Amino acid sequence: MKYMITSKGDEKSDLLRLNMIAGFGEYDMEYDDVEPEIVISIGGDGTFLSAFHQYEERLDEIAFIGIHTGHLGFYADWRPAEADKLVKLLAKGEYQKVSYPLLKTTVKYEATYLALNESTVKSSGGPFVVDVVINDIHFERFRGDGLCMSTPSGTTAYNKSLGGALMHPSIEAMQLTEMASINNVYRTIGSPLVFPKHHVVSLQPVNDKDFQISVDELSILHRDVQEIRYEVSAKKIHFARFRSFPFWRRVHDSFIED
Amino acid sequence: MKYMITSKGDEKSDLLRLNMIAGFGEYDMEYDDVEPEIVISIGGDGTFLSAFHQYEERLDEIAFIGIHTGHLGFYADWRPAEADKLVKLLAKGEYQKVSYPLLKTTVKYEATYLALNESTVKSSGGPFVVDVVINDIHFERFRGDGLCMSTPSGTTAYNKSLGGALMHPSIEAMQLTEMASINNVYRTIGSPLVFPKHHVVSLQPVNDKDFQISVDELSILHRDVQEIRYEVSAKKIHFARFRSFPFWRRVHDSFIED
Amino acid sequence: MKYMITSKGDEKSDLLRLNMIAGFGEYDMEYDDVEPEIVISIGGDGTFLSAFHQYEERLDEIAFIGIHTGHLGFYADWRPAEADKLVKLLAKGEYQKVSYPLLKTTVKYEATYLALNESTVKSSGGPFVVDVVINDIHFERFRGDGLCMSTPSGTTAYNKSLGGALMHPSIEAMQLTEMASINNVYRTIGSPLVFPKHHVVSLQPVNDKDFQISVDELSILHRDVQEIRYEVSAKKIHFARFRSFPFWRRVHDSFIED
Amino acid sequence: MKYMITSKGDEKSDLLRLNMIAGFGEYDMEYDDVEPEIVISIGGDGTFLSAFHQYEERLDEIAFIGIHTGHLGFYADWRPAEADKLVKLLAKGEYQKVSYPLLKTTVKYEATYLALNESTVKSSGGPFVVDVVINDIHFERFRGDGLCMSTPSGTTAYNKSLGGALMHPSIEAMQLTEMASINNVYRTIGSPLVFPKHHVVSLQPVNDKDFQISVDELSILHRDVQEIRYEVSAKKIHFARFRSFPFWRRVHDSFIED
Ligand SMILES: NC[C@H]1O[C@@H](n2c(Br)nc3c(N)ncnc32)[C@H](O)[C@@H]1O
Ligand SMILES: NC[C@H]1O[C@@H](n2c(Br)nc3c(N)ncnc32)[C@H](O)[C@@H]1O
Ligand SMILES: NC[C@H]1O[C@@H](n2c(Br)nc3c(N)ncnc32)[C@H](O)[C@@H]1O
Ligand SMILES: NC[C@H]1O[C@@H](n2c(Br)nc3c(N)ncnc32)[C@H](O)[C@@H]1O
Ligand SMILES: NC[C@H]1O[C@@H](n2c(Br)nc3c(N)ncnc32)[C@H](O)[C@@H]1O
Ligand SMILES: NC[C@H]1O[C@@H](n2c(Br)nc3c(N)ncnc32)[C@H](O)[C@@H]1O
Ligand SMILES: NC[C@H]1O[C@@H](n2c(Br)nc3c(N)ncnc32)[C@H](O)[C@@H]1O
Ligand SMILES: NC[C@H]1O[C@@H](n2c(Br)nc3c(N)ncnc32)[C@H](O)[C@@H]1O
Repeated sequence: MKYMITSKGDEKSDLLRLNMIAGFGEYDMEYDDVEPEIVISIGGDGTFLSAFHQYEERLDEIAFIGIHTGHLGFYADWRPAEADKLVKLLAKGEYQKVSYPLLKTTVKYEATYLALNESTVKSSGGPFVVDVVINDIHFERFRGDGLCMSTPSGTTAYNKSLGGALMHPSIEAMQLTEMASINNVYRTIGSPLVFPKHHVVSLQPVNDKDFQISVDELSILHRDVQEIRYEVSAKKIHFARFRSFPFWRRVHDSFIED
Repeated sequence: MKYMITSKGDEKSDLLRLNMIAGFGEYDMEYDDVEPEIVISIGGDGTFLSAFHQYEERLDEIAFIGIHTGHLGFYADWRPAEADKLVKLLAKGEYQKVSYPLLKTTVKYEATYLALNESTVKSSGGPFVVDVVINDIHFERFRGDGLCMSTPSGTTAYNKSLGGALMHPSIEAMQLTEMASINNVYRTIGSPLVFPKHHVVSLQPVNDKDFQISVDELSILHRDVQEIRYEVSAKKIHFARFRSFPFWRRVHDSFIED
Repeated sequence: MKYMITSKGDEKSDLLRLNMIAGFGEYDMEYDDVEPEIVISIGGDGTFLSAFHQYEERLDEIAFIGIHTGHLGFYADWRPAEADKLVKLLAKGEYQKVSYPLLKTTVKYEATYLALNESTVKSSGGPFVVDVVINDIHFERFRGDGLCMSTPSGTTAYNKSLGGALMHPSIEAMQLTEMASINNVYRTIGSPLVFPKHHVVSLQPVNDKDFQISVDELSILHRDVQEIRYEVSAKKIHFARFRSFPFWRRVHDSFIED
Repeated sequence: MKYMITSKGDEKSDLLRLNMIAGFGEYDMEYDDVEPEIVISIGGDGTFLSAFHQYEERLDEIAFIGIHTGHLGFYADWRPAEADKLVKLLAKGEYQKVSYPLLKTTVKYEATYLALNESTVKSSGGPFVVDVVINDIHFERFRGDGLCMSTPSGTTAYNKSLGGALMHPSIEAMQLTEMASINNVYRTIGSPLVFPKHHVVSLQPVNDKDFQISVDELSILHRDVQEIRYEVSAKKIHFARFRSFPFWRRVHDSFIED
């Protein structure tokens, strides 16, 4: 199986990388960063994010592995010490796969993006106001700092800081949270909302048509936007699992105590 | 088809009830409150709740209808004005059915209950402290006023007042929220948590073994409790649908504007 | 100066107590638990609370000292290791005093109480509903689990768990927070409210006239209540200060890191 | 007494303005927008804000009046219908004055600003990280979207949307709230904080030294910032009062029902 490895860039990560590669040379494993079947990232959740988006157009042909050379991550959940064993197990190709849901974002003026964590919307400076439309029915007029639509695995990220709920990744859904909404004229739901597959959430400008849109780490000022559409993606990300590391165990280690 | 009708008890509801019954006598429809196939409640969401628990041991053999003689409800979503048309449409038995997930609560000292909205736990006076265990792994030690586990349709109820998220009822899940947790010694997740089918959440006493437990409207002081177990029920509640009244439309009418 | 000492009841605290007493016998200091001028409590914030209420009718004639034989407290902010030095410094009577504001609670059917932390209101089971009246003007009708009125120093307690703000004790004020308020029929402010001296907040029953009222640690089911009145007390609690332990330093050590 | 009048710019406000001026010509009242003693703004709270900052260097020599030609404001609390009576009462100079506290913001690289509502800090894009220092003691390291320091009267504004408490303007204080703080590495207080006069809160860069700073409506990207200092201003804003419109009455009308 073809494979490739990305590194955070620091000494510890490049060294760990050149080692796994070496240990990989001891097996039938060709290195290939154009058409890999295995993508290993070494660093943190951020390093994993970039690895995802580098190959987001081949998701169905790749199994991702994430190693953390620092504190435990939610995607980088394997310690460096377990590196040599990752190499061997990946060699047999016996491993099982696990898939997490993704979020499709559409922008019309038409652009499409895939989010592993979330996509957010804010104003280009000045007041942020958008009509919120769910499955073609007007739901509310939002006034505040912005909004956030998150994947299940992305709930432990930005979503969490916004009062969103943590959702188990086996649930195919997306969750919308509010940023500093004004409530008085305007009236928002306040609560976070969790949508199932096929539900389409759409945002529409009331005055300003320029928004700062983000998809995971990349953030662009889109001009003359007419509509932003959110829906659970048909596509999924595929991880290779070699042992049991329960999502809630990962939540606990991360937020309660490790 | 056998049927029965419950009423909030006020004049408007008893009159509406005796009318539907009359209009039902114009069809092949036997009234039966022991083995009904159709259960109509007239009043509010509360009147619907009681109707549910009166027949909770026959859920798979009943289709529920809820009429609101006051403000729109989430289960009582049909206006009195549409009564006569309900009667006719129910007569043909052509109607489609829609199912919402329920919550199974287990209490060991062993008692089992079904919740349409939620189940909560509080102390019998004095400090409330419980160990929270998810799928057999200890997740956190909770200290505060109590906890709340909610069904999808129950998210617009108590859950909502506790910062929980609103979840679409087509998602088979349960959501746990915190009540006034202390954070300093103790450390809780803070965020609400959304669990999929088959996940088992368990609460265990640390000192006091007496808790005030609630399942929907009924609330009992259970003594010498050893464990409380929450999991998505295998059983579902079945509604008869005669037209499109989207859950989010029901959320909007209820909280934003009607 | 006459003095007395209370102890949490455990070995460590009784031993520390009998020591300070001994060291006190080395000075002109008569032990007196009826008319003391110095009240030392040994244990935690709870032990301090009880010491306060034991002598709440002599506040202006007493200076309180709080020692923590466990984790740092907000009132028990002196370590056992500093005991012997407390004894000496208290002997000279040179020490300066520091006063924190208190909360006056009034109950009419007429009873008055003093709170060092807060006073809360909940229903005697069944739904809790009260009209909230500020300075004689109706402000809102509250529906939920209950309400909480807190002193400045009490803000780091229950108040904090309810989303209240932490207020510096030199500010003469009281803060009201909500418990799980329903928002839809009913409409509450949501935000916590901070009132200055002389503002009178009053709660009035809408149906049920029985409430579970708490003042700090003591909690009584009051029957046939007609009104509950909150206002900043004219009376203050007096601490003896021997060195600088800034409130915010105490907040930091307690919640961020010690 | 010299006076001047500002208008939102719409027809209704300019007409109301030219009228009051006319009615003012019927008295001994010279119009002067350079050295006025009375400043009347006509529009909304925003129109009042601009009027404040236009003359912020003469606060002690001016009494402000705010008229709302739309929905009730917190500073624009007089209806157009009461215009002619404002004119007469202001003519006698008998009116009483009322003062609200302000917030002093200091920026070092040194710039000083006055806020009627609040001052906020955010990153110039990229992650926002600042050390929070209270009265020279390090309190916490903040990681998130930003922070907000609010005056008492400003609590009903941005502060409110951030979970801050509403504070009565007679209390000389400032309140700090968090924007989407991450909690896991980093650890923040979470709670809002209310500081008394003389307390100095300081923010300091950890990496990036560029921040988007706002003072009320104006928002500037400051570069190479070394410190931002917040403290209750010595200066106060002075309103002319002609009758009783209680702050809490203004809170109620605005958020509960008018
Ligand atoms: N593991 C904690 C660190 O990883 C970043 N992070 C990313 Br990128 N995605 C997530 C994520 N999905 N959950 C938690 N943290 C995440 C998060 O911003 C923090 O810096
Ligand atoms: N920049 C990489 C990641 O940072 C996460 N994030 C952002 Br952006 N802002 C916040 C934030 N304020 N709190 C927690 N996580 C955040 C967000 O999940 C994104 O994928
Ligand atoms: N329709 C609003 C009214 O119905 C009660 N209620 C019940 Br009972 N269940 C729900 C529910 N699931 N969602 C919203 N409100 C509910 C809720 O407590 C309120 O009194
Ligand atoms: N008593 C009937 C219903 O009341 C709902 N409920 C309760 Br109990 N307390 C609250 C509450 N505090 N806020 C909102 N809903 C609530 C809860 O959903 C329950 O099913
Ligand atoms: N010091 C933390 C411990 O002391 C209790 N406590 C009391 Br009693 N009063 C306060 C208080 N005012 N602030 C913080 N904790 C308090 C609080 O409930 C916790 O058990
Ligand atoms: N029982 C002694 C003290 O406990 C505090 N308290 C209570 Br009661 N409930 C909570 C709570 N749920 N969270 C934090 N503090 C609390 C409250 O401040 C009281 O003075
Ligand atoms: N009266 C409500 C309107 O006035 C704006 N506003 C301003 Br500007 N300052 C305040 C303020 N201090 N309180 C409430 N709203 C305010 C607030 O942003 C909203 O647009
Ligand atoms: N722009 C004029 C006023 O708007 C207020 N404000 C801002 Br900026 N953002 C928000 C916001 N997100 N919610 C409520 N008020 C806000 C803030 O109080 C400021 O003085």
